[PDB]
Amino acid sequence: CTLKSFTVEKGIYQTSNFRVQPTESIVRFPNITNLCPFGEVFNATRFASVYAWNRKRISNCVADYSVLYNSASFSTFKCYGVSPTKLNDLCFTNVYADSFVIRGDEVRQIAPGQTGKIADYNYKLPDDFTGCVIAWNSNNLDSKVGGNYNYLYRLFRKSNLKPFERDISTEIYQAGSTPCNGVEGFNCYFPLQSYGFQPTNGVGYQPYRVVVLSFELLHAPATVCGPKKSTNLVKNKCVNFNFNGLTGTGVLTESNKKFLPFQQFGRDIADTTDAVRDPQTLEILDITPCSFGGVSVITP
Amino acid sequence: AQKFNGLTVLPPLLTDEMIAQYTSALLAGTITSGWTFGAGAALQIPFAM
Amino acid sequence: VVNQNAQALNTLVKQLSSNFGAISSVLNDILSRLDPPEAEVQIDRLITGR
Amino acid sequence: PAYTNSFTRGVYYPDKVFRSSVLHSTQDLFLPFFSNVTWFHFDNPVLPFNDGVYFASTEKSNIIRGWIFGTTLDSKTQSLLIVNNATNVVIKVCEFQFCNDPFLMESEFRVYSSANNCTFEYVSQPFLMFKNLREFVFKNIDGYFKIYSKHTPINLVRDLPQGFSALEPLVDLPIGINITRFQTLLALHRGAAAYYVGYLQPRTFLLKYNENGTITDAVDCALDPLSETK
Ligand SMILES: *[C@@H]1O[C@H](CO)[C@@H](O)[C@H](O)[C@H]1NC(C)=O
Ligand SMILES: *[C@@H]1O[C@H](CO)[C@@H](O)[C@H](O)[C@H]1NC(C)=O
Ligand SMILES: *[C@@H]1O[C@H](CO)[C@@H](O)[C@H](O)[C@H]1NC(C)=O
Ligand SMILES: *[C@@H]1O[C@H](CO)[C@@H](O)[C@H](O)[C@H]1NC(C)=O
Ligand SMILES: *[C@@H]1O[C@H](CO)[C@@H](O)[C@H](O)[C@H]1NC(C)=O
Ligand SMILES: *[C@@H]1O[C@H](CO)[C@@H](O)[C@H](O)[C@H]1NC(C)=O
Ligand SMILES: *[C@@H]1O[C@H](CO)[C@@H](O)[C@H](O)[C@H]1NC(C)=O
Repeated sequence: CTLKSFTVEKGIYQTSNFRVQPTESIVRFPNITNLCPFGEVFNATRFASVYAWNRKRISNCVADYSVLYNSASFSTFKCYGVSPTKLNDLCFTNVYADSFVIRGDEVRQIAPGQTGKIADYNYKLPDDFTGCVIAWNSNNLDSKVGGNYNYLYRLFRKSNLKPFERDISTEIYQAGSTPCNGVEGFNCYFPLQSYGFQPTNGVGYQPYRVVVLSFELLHAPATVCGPKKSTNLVKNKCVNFNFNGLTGTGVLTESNKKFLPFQQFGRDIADTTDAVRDPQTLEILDITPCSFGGVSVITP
Repeated sequence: AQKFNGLTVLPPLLTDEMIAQYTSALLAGTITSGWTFGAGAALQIPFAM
Repeated sequence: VVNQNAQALNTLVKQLSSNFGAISSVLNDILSRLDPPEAEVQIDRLITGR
Repeated sequence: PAYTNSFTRGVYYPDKVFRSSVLHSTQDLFLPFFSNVTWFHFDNPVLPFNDGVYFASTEKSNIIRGWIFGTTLDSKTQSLLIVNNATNVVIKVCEFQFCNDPFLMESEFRVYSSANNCTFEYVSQPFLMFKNLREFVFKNIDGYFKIYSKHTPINLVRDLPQGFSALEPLVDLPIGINITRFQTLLALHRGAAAYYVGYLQPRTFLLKYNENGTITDAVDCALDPLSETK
């Protein structure tokens, strides 16, 4: 087949390669059971303005994102740095939660590297943002027949805003050289402005509820991820392994190298993962590539 | 180099033992027969002449 | 000669850690974080550089 | 005044990943080799933070027992406090107002003035029990506030000894606050003690790992053209 002939002369020829196949699959996760509170992140009622955006740091739990997949109440659901269906088994160090209220038409400028008034002036999303954003209509609650004016945003300021900032000061804007000093003259303007939400307003003018979730993957040990079940370990054979999202194929073996208590895994040569600390027994396991080689056939 | 993924090395066909044997045979021939063994059958002759 | 073969081989090995404009240099992360119909456009740019 | 030479000190593990028997090049904030360090004693004026600080304290200097970091004293913004006592360490971040010159036959704490809007109140393990020298490194990136240290005995008091040392990531917190100045804390009974300050500046370094995986030697890639060749 390789030499494209029905007759072959005497000699030695290289045909193909082989690899030892894994026999089992093992998954390891830390034994943690408490559910961390997504309840008062989406079902909560007390939320803040555009420039007063709420900050919640959530950790030390396990999470099930299946509520996010199947809840039809969520109007738009667009993830970027990861595929939405894959969050069920990836494992993350920490999760950042932001909540704030935006008029419906300004949803498109809440995007990685997007330009706009809210983007450049209130809340800008970084270019390499590896998280996801959710939003849904809320005209039924955040609107009154007489008009609700409690929500404000800032739109006059000199320079662009860095990705993770918050400002609440409302100093008078010096649009001109006149030092009006707290009085809104013709050359000055008050930095804030309020959205006039009424139920008679158009759908684009209707208020919307937006929550932003961001993830980061560092070398630090992970703390929050899905309910994927763990299993017993197998040693001295070719086997597929999963360690807090780190996946591959190899042979697990005891190690004599000593890890520092703050270290987790090794990259000794050419950034290759050779050792992984066991989350349960704290013992360091060596990774060895599964056996492989070429095939040569000798014929007369 | 050391063991890692992707690539392998192949041993040479002739070992060091065989190369050393070849050199020893060449040295013995050139000290016991001069240039005669290169052209054909070796002819014994003392080193002085 | 020995050194100039060894350095070339070592530089060939080290090139596997390059990013080539992708989001990650590890292919397992690429196919474990992303949905393939938008992950092939990340795999190909590693393939070309390698 | 009283500027002193640094003598190739103040390096740390940057990536928290085990490596052994290899030479690696990294780019991160570091204290430049052979730079000025400022010497203090009887006094403790305020100093700016300036994108990272290196700190040290001589042996038998039991007077120094804590630090304090902030931007303003008037309790307008968030500020951090670290205080060591006989049983634990007081690590609280809250909008305090502080005494300008507090102190820690014995006498005790006199430090705080007010408190409001606290966020973090964990009590943690104390970091301390020809005596032992002290070294510390502080920086703030991405709202994170790594702390590095290693404790070691030396034989000379009023100088920085030679040799090499590398510090480990002992503790870390996501405070997210905007630090621009700081101050040290001293104890008193009802007394001068040396400490040093150095500032970091991003430069590319080359690190050497021994067979056990620790740091054994290092060179700076921008000090000397010979070091550039290295
Ligand atoms: C996981 O279980 C083992 C034994 O069942 C226990 O020793 C260990 O403490 C548990 N992990 C944690 C984080 O508590
Ligand atoms: C909010 O509360 C309702 C009422 O119990 C419940 O059905 C729903 O699952 C909760 N969560 C969300 C995200 O709506
Ligand atoms: C330290 O600074 C002083 C002036 O502030 C300067 O004269 C001195 O040379 C500096 N030290 C070194 C080692 O250059
Ligand atoms: C030491 O400080 C801790 C706070 O970190 C406090 O709980 C403890 O009571 C203090 N002990 C003394 C003796 O001051
Ligand atoms: C923070 O404390 C100040 C007084 O120290 C108080 O006026 C202010 O209301 C507090 N912040 C909040 C959000 O309550
Ligand atoms: C921190 O505070 C200083 C003044 O104390 C201010 O100039 C600066 O803009 C603030 N923010 C940062 C990120 O430094
Ligand atoms: C590691 O450090 C120990 C001292 O703690 C030393 O005796 C030993 O030689 C070093 N190397 C190895 C391979 O153990």
